[PDB]
Amino acid sequence: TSSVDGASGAGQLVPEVNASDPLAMDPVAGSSTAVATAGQVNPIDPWIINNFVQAPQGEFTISPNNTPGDVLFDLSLGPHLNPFLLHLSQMYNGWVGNMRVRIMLAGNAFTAGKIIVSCIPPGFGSHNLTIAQATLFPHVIADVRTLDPIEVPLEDVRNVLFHNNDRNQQTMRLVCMLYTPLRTGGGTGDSFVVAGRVMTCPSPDFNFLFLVPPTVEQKTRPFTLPNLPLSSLSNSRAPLPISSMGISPDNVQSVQFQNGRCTLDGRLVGTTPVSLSHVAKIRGTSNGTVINLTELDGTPFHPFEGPAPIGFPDLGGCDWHINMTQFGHSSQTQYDVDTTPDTFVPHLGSIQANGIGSGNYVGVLSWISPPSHPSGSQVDLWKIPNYGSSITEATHLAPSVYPPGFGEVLVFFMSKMPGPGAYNLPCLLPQEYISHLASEQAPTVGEAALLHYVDPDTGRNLGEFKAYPDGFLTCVPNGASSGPQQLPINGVFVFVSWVSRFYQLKPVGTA
Amino acid sequence: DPLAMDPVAGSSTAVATAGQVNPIDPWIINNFVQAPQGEFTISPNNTPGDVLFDLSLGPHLNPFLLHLSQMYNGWVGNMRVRIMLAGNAFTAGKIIVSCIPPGFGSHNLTIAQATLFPHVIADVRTLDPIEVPLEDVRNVLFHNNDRNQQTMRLVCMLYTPLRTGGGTGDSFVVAGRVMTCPSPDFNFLFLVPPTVEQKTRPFTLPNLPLSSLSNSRAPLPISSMGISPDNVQSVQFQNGRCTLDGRLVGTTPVSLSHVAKIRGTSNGTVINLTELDGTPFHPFEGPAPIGFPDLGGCDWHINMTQFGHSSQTQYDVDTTPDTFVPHLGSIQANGIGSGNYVGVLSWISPPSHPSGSQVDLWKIPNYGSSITEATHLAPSVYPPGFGEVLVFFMSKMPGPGAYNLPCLLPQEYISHLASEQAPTVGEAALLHYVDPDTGRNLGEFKAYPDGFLTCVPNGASSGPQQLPINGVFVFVSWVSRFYQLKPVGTA
Amino acid sequence: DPLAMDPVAGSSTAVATAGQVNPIDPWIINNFVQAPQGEFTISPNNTPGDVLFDLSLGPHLNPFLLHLSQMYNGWVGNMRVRIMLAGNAFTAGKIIVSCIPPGFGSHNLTIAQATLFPHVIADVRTLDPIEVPLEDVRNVLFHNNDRNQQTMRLVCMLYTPLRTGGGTGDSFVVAGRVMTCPSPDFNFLFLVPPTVEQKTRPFTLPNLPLSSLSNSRAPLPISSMGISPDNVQSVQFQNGRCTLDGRLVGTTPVSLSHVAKIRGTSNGTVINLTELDGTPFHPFEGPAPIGFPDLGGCDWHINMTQFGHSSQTQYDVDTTPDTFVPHLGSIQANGIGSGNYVGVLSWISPPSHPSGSQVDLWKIPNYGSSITEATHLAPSVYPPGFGEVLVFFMSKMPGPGAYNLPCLLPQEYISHLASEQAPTVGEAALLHYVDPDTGRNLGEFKAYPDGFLTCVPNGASSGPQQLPINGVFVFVSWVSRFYQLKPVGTAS
Repeated sequence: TSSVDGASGAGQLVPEVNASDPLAMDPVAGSSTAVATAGQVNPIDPWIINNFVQAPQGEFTISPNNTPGDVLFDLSLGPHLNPFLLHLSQMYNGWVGNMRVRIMLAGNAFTAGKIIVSCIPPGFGSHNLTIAQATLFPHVIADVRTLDPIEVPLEDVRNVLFHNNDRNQQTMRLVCMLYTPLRTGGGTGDSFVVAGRVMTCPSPDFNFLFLVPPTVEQKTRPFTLPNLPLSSLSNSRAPLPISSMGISPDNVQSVQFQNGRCTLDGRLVGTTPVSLSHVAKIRGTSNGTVINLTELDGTPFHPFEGPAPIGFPDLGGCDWHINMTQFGHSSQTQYDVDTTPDTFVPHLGSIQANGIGSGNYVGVLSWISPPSHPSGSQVDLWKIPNYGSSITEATHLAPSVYPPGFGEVLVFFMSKMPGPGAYNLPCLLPQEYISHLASEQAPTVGEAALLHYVDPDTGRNLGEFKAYPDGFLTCVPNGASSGPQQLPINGVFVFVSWVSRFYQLKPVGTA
Repeated sequence: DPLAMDPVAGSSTAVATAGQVNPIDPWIINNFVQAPQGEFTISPNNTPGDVLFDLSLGPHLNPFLLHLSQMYNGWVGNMRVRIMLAGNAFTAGKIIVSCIPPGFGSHNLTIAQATLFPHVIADVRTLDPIEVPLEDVRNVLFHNNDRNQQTMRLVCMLYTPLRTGGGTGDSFVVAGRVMTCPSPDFNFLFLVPPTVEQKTRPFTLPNLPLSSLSNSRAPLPISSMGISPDNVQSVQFQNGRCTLDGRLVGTTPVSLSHVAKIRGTSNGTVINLTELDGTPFHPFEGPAPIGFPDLGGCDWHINMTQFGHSSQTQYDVDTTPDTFVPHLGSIQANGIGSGNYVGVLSWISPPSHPSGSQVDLWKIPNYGSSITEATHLAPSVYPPGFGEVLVFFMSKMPGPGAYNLPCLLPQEYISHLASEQAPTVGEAALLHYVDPDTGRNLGEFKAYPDGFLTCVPNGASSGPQQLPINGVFVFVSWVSRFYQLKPVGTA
Repeated sequence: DPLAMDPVAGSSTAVATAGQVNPIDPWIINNFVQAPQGEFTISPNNTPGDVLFDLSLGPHLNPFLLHLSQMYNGWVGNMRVRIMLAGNAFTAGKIIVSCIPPGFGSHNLTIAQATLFPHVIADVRTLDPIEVPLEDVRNVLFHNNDRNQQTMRLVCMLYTPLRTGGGTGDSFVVAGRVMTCPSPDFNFLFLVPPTVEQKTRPFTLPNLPLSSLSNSRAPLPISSMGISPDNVQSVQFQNGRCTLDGRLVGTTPVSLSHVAKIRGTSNGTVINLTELDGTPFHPFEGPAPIGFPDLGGCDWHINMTQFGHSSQTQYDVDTTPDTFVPHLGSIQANGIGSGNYVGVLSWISPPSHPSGSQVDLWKIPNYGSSITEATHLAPSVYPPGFGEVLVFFMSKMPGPGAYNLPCLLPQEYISHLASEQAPTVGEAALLHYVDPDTGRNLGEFKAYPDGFLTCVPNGASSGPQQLPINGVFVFVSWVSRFYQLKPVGTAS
């Protein structure tokens, strides 16, 4: 067999088979409407047809922190629901046919709660539904204690004869919300979560359509991460190696960094470059008192393309000062920069020169110090510098990030910084991750990415993290002083599944 | 929902081209016995993706078949695996068992990737045992007694985590047992004179207590077991080096009468070193003559005698200058007369030259820094795995202070491994530390094919030092990289 | 005429002992698509008996089958090969394609001995392709995804010398193409998780423009491409070397945060060097600590800073004298104080010791003359083809002069190759330099499995210096070592 439920040792404390009315819908045809006017009709391997296999959106959680109405999962019809079909869809141009979904939900006999799954046709639109409106569609209601998995079909309601791997299509969705709140009985410990699984298989009427060169179309590319250990990577706000992982203090809950910001589909945001040869570097013409900044190759910087030139340093709460060299000249100059005054305006393309002679210089940041002007303060590296407070231009800063989930905090990659104290510089992503994501622009299918921190030689799992489409990681700390600082740095992040925003993580560390 | 595999043929494909086909005792066939690693535990601290166990196909799974394999030179056929879990009606959780074909490779997997093999998903409240076939997916007509053979393997991982109700505690674990039997298409192939083919020699250890054995770097009794300090993570010794196959590395002899002994011709300024039997030593075989003392940051000074003269001369040795070149076979002669002397190590001291430093026996001495010859030193060892540490056998050395000499393997173990030349099967050998009277298990260790032991300490000060020294090491099984040792010590 | 071979059975042999048998799509079966080893050349520089191409049977001879083999771990079956040549009426010559069975061994064959196999003889003047079947002569029941095992080979040789008449211009190359399709009895074996086995990964390069990448010998942005001076025909760089399989050689790190950096403790006289994390450097694992700078013919002086201290010092290094022994982990400390420091290269000057020479950045620095320990330098490279020269990626270096620093590969290429460890199927990689917004091909280059690039320049004044730097390198084909490239640049 392939599936053994524990009904022989369950004890008749749970329901075993879901009793429900069938879906109020008609059956939809498959590939037979495509035989006439499509170019080819391509069959799939018969070993893929009848084996249910964990979907790339395969895991979900039900918690007592969920309120009724929260979306547990949300699938769209297509070849990206099956991993074998996702590999095969890179070779083809379009598809028809239905799918078969199985939902696995086998909680404890001391639990209570119910879910509802609805089918929504194309053409309805993007709306946020209640649990009352979810009953106005064809729907199933299930209990969280059921021993057998629930099977739902996903039908291909169509205005046309077939589909293409493009943006000109909208298909049928399966939305699963929480219908009644999850409650437990007995002497419960509140590490209790119902863990649910989703498996899929194609129907026998599914087919692929037209053979194409198998890497070219960008829609069918799957999301990957580079297979490199963390100690061999670098910071994305300064050219420094990664030494640790960590959390911000409790008063800091949001972050608005400008360097090192890339979405999961591969868009660079802010003043973010592609390589480390541009990180924390300035290039400019010194007039004697004012340095006019350009791009690092010499192109004129326009004030509408960003808050600063690409690669401009964004260390906020410090007195950072750089090392300037010169093409065609034999010297090395130190350049002291204070961020606070009225003469520091990088969005208008001009900064100070407090002892830099006239000429054309290129500088890189070397080390930092506590800021001398405001109060005799300390180094606060969670802050961002003051750019140009403009009136005629729209300053296009990157937005702030904050953790969305239950008890989640942001995870930072820390690097040791030279200067007169013990300074740690945080970043949201390594730079090699940014280069991999910008090169491989896979579309994000879902609200978050579940990742595992894994020791590569043994295979042991050290932690469990969530990645978000804006390009940042969150986790749940285990206690008051526990967290990801206790993990070794020779590990590799491994992509596991596409999850929702309200997915709950197991906490990392020892309390 | 059947498994996504086809039936594999058994011994019928060997009837044409093997010489004989040999049947097995019918009391062995449909009889389930426990696997050599048929024990695992699910706790509520385990996460999905944690490898629970791993098995590979072959006659090493059954002890009757492993005894019978040393009488033949080939085998074919399938096996049957049976898994048993001990749970309640008040638990929840799931496991998955996948079938992985030969030629795939060693790669870590997720549970999503685990569902892409032929597999069984099972609940922890299952009352009946779970039955899996183990089929001989192969490229040839039959197997021979080799270890280049790659067979079909089973991996079992955790699918959904363990949740219990009621009086929720952390000490509730689910225990799991693995049993195996051979299928009626299993067969042995050709009758061979037994215990002659070296490919079927089983790995064994001598059945003697640890207190009655000896150090392999000096002729001293073993006193304790211990671990190195945290500043010492890599070690490079030259005596007491032997693989599990039985090959000596470095300057290692087979007998204790050659250990920490020199023999040399003295003219008054240099002592020209030979072998102890009288044959001249040549620099191209090794870093020193076989049996030379390999104590490092130390002023080790020896006792010299000779054949035919009533004499005991004390000889002082200094390994710092360029006068000390044992790689070219000529060392200091700082006051010994002319002739031929044999010397044994007797007494060590703190070193004289750098600062009058402390005795540190974790180091290797300076041998001859040559350019023209080959510096064939035995390489370093370092602990493999996650959280494992090297284990040393420690003896007491005479001198002015409390000196503990560490050792990698005892000399009687080296002689047993050199006499019984058995091949190593896989990555490490699991060992138990047993009381010889009660048979009670005291610890759990790993032996690696380069000839050392690792363990996992329980506390910041716990480990194999808290164990008695009258125990015996006992071989259990061959394990893979997925196996985690239980921590040893009283913590 | 048919070939002198019997029909070979397919997966009928594999039914009993394989776990599954999987069919493939019938639209792939009789569809002749260009192979990934699908390009070759014939030139008057070739002699009769030269190997034009060499193929082994398996799923990697077809791009659809190469994509599909990432979901399986075995195969069995036959294939069909088709060969096209593009010649003139002026070109005289014959080629021969021979089928060689597994277990024969490596021998130097004559053309007469090449006709003693099952073979096809073709004329270069033909306008029609030629058809050859490649059978699965097996000793076993099926195969796994492992190219170490021997299958049947197709070997193409030049049978008669290529001769041209009339106005002989030596740049008339005959182009040749190879196309493949599986037979109807080809089958895959066992469904497996996709793209997990590293033995079936195809070789790619990152889709990034060249001006956005960085140098491999110093942390500097790439500004141009170039060729070496004519007196320099070989180079021996130590930073920025990676096998196309993804192996790092020399003192090459994975990321740019380690490039041209030192770390060590000074006693006032000697700086003892350690690794950049703090672990001790051992003299046997390399020539130097990983990331040590390797700029040969100059006086490079670096910027040093300190953890927990508020200063910045300039450290002047001369790589000439006896104190500069980085292989034993010691350098001089002629003007800096005691303590632990971390330094990075910032600025170079002409070398001071020999007579007042000039900067020569084609040199590598004198690592210490240690014969007791073995100095494990990376080997030298040279162009192996007909009139090829090495290609370098060049960056501007600050100092008293117009200094350009060359390297063999960009650093992001090294990171991509070290992550994606694709096996090298063949002897050289034919690449194209493509204008990304128009799609127009700009040049044609060769990449070798020890990690360097070659081109053929169009004259004494031409080369890849006339090409723009916002292009992308795209992998095109696996070619042999004697593929003749088209000259790049405009004519002199």
